[PDB]
Amino acid sequence: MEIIFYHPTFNAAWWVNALEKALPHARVREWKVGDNNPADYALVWQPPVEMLAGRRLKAVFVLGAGVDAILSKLNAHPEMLDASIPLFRLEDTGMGLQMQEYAVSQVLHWFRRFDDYQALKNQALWKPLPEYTREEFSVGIMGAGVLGAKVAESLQAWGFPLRCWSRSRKSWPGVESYVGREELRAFLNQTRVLINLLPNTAQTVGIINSELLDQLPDGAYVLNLARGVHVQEADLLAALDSGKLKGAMLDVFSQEPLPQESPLWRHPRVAMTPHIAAVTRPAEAIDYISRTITQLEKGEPVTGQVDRARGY
Amino acid sequence: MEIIFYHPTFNAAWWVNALEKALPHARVREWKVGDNNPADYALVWQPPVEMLAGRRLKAVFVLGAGVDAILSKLNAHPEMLDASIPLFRLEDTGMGLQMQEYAVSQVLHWFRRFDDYQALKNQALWKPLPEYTREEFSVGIMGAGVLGAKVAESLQAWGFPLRCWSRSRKSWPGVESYVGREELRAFLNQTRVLINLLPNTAQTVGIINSELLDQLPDGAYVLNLARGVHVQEADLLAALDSGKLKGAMLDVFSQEPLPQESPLWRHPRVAMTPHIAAVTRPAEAIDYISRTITQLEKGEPVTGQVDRARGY
Ligand SMILES: NC(=O)C1=CN([C@@H]2O[C@H](COP(=O)(O)OP(=O)(O)OC[C@H]3O[C@@H](n4cnc5c(N)ncnc54)[C@H](OP(=O)(O)O)[C@@H]3O)[C@@H](O)[C@H]2O)C=CC1
Ligand SMILES: NC(=O)C1=CN([C@@H]2O[C@H](COP(=O)(O)OP(=O)(O)OC[C@H]3O[C@@H](n4cnc5c(N)ncnc54)[C@H](OP(=O)(O)O)[C@@H]3O)[C@@H](O)[C@H]2O)C=CC1
Ligand SMILES: C[N+](C)(CCO)CCCS(=O)(=O)O
Ligand SMILES: [Cl-]
Ligand SMILES: [Cl-]
Ligand SMILES: [Cl-]
Ligand SMILES: [Cl-]
Repeated sequence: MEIIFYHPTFNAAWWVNALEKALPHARVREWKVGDNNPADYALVWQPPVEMLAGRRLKAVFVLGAGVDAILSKLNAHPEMLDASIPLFRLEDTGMGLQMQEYAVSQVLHWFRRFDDYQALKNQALWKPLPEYTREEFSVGIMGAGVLGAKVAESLQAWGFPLRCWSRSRKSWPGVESYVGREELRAFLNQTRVLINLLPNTAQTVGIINSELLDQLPDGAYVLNLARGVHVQEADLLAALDSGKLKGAMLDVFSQEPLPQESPLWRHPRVAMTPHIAAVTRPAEAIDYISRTITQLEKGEPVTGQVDRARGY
Repeated sequence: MEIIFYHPTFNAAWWVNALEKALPHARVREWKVGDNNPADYALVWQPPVEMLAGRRLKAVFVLGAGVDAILSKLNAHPEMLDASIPLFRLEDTGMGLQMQEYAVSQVLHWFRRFDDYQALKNQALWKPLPEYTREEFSVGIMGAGVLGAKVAESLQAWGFPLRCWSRSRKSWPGVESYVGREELRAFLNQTRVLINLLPNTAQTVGIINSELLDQLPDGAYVLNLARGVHVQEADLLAALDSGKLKGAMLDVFSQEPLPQESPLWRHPRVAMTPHIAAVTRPAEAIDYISRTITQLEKGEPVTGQVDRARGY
């Protein structure tokens, strides 16, 4: 079997060896312009259109959790991937734990008011502050998927009330599930820390704007771990300077890297990480990919399929 | 039984009431200057020497985990607490959870390099940084006690290699136990994050000095949650500037409130909070104090006693 691989930042050599080692029957190769020789599978991330264009592939594996990049290309260039070719993505593969680290650290940080204590420090002002109660510090997670579930589970253990928002009702003990645009307002109602783990789709783009930010309590927080398009950077800045939002932390942005122009860099109550929240562990990825290929060759059940109708 | 109470900031009326209702046969009163009447028990926190000096009591209950306020004064004023008067403190009473909150948030903060990332945000600079591995990010807890154990519990759960330092051997899961000054250098050797939860005694005053810091590995971190006297502040700053230490977070200091002319305030790699890490939960304190008093009256054994021979 032939396998092509493309990724603009990963070490192709490592993945080439790793996959061949996992699939002894296979011939894996790094793809690059001019490579129009046959292939059965493709492992990708930010692939050029000429790569998949008109190719007969049994499956395409996206090397991350998000598939918006490739789905937006497939929409502006429908000749890239034929609708018969199943698409896969990485579910967890170590990103679960990394999201739990980030979320638990930062939800605790705001709850203990370390953000204020750093403010007060920079002025050189010793000033104790009243504790927040747990009942007033609810955690709302938009996107209750593979990653949202891992996060909500790490926070539940700490006694914070938890709620989640998704398109389908979830029945997790110790968590309250809000569903669809009808319940979005309710979900935002008593949510203190807004955590975003939504996939970027035509249906979620820009969902965090002035309209959404008004439905949150004053002194609320925003932890954006999904994609930059989800938030209106000018509307975020305005909700902080007004007092609707106590603080925020962002790992993704409108444009990456973020240009120095951006006022986010200069605002003091905005923490920023350069799109590094969760990355796949290559060995766990190799395990999932090789197993799914084994199972696809045998016509047996598989996981991680992208439903292109829903768009994620 | 007559009980006297004193606390500088808590609401005396509330405690008097709670205690009389936890102990129906007690006549409880707030102590104030001029009160020379007899008492059987005293509940105190940072009490003036005149309150206990000379008194015949069945017991003194210190309203916190640390007893140095009292003890530190005994050399010069043995009169304050006749050697025959048993002294008690507050073991956990909800402080365990608060320490865990603090420690998990910040250890995770430094591990995910959230400190570099804010420095980077402050230089309008987009720079992903290398990930630290769990194996190089050992956590060392000096003072393996009521609170230190709680913190070890919460951190070993994240898979950080853990170690503790105390005067007796501890047997905890996922924790390496180090004991006495003979094993201190070994304890410090590969400790990346040093968390201090020691009690203030003559043996520990000044423990975190230039020489202890040299025994740490390079790029280490200091989390001081115990007493301000435990750290030689000037040596801390030297270690931070020479690179030995990457960062520090402090809740306690030489003088509290800390003078505005102290350079800790401006060192960008020194987070600080105004002695707010953990406080007792009144109902839990009342529960303990009342039950202990009842047991003492029946000639029954009790817990929470300060070993005046060891000094904590
Ligand atoms: N470093 C970083 O910043 C990283 C970011 N990510 C981001 O995390 C996202 C989440 O990944 P993962 O948890 O694996 O994905 P999942 O697909 O398993 O979860 C997505 C969740 O979003 C919900 N959802 C999708 N659209 C809507 C909508 N229109 N309204 C309400 N809910 C919606 C889904 O609902 P339902 O359950 O009902 O179908 C689902 O619960 C990725 O798509 C990616 O953008 C991922 C990894 C790293
Ligand atoms: N808000 C704040 O910043 C607060 C700070 N604290 C501080 O936390 C401290 C600890 O509280 P808690 O855990 O209840 O106290 P414990 O007395 O239960 O723990 C102290 C630990 O230190 C060890 N120890 C004492 N002396 C030495 C020494 N010379 N060498 C090595 N180890 C030593 C003891 O060893 P061993 O087990 O062998 O006896 C014990 O494990 C308090 O004294 C207080 O100062 C407490 C509450 C709040
Ligand atoms: C000098 N006194 C009155 C100061 C009390 O702080 C000692 C009182 C003796 S007793 O009543 O406690 O047995
Ligand atoms: Cl790689
Ligand atoms: Cl992703
Ligand atoms: Cl009170
Ligand atoms: Cl204390």
